[PDB]
Amino acid sequence: AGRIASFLKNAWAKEPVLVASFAIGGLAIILPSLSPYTNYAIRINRATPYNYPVPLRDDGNMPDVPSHPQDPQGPSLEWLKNL
Amino acid sequence: IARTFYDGPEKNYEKTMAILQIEAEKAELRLKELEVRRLMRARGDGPWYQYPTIDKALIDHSPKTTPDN
Ligand SMILES: CCCCCCCCCCCCCCCCC[C@@H](O)O[C@H](CO[C@H](O)CCCCCCCCCCCCCCC)COP(=O)(O)OCC[N+](C)(C)C
Ligand SMILES: CCCCCCCC/C=C\CCCCCCCC(=O)O[C@H](COC(=O)CCCCCCC/C=C/CCCCCCCC)COP(=O)(O)OCCN
Repeated sequence: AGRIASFLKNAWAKEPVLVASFAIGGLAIILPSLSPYTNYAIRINRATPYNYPVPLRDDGNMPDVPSHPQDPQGPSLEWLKNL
Repeated sequence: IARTFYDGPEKNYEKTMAILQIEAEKAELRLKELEVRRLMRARGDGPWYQYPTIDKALIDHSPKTTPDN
């Protein structure tokens, strides 16, 4: 507790560049795992339609697939507009 | 001497018969195995000499961004 205190004191006095570098690196490593928005970034990446959405052949047993884009079934991007 | 140190001729006789049967079976088995190896290496239909091909489980059967694969 007091060993590391004087150690960080001497480091801030002699090598502030290395101190700032290790602080920034450690923050970059640990902060992304505590964030509620990392999942938002994954979802944003998943919602980007790079290729054509190929339709499915209706067999009468697909209650949760839309038959027109403006039908209520399927994924919604409403969460994204309010983001 | 014959009573104390040796046996009758039938023992050696029939032991020889057993030995001969074992050896002749081993000989025909060796020849048959050579023939089976020749056929399995030439035809590739046997369990032996199976050379790997590509696992069909690696193929991706999903729509491929263009209709003609
Ligand atoms: C009567 C007087 C005039 C005639 C003399 C006759 C001469 C005969 C004596 C010579 C001895 C023969 C030489 C031994 C060779 C035989 C070895 C072997 O074949 O014998 C085994 C049998 O073992 C015998 O005991 C042989 C042992 C002989 C060892 C000789 C050692 C002598 C050294 C002398 C030391 C004396 C004291 C020293 C003082 C310092 C057989 O094994 P086994 O699994 O049964 O086979 C199955 C047969 N069955 C079914 C009948 C049982
Ligand atoms: C977990 C984070 C990892 C990712 C971030 C880091 C990425 C890049 C930064 C690291 C680059 C490599 C650093 C190499 C270290 C070299 C050490 C060294 O030998 O240099 C010392 C100088 O540095 C030292 O004193 C040795 C180490 C002392 C401590 C240095 C920093 C250690 C960590 C400090 C901060 C701890 C974490 C941050 C907390 C901030 C407070 C909230 C000697 O200086 P000279 O150039 O030889 O001088 C010649 C003339 N006399």
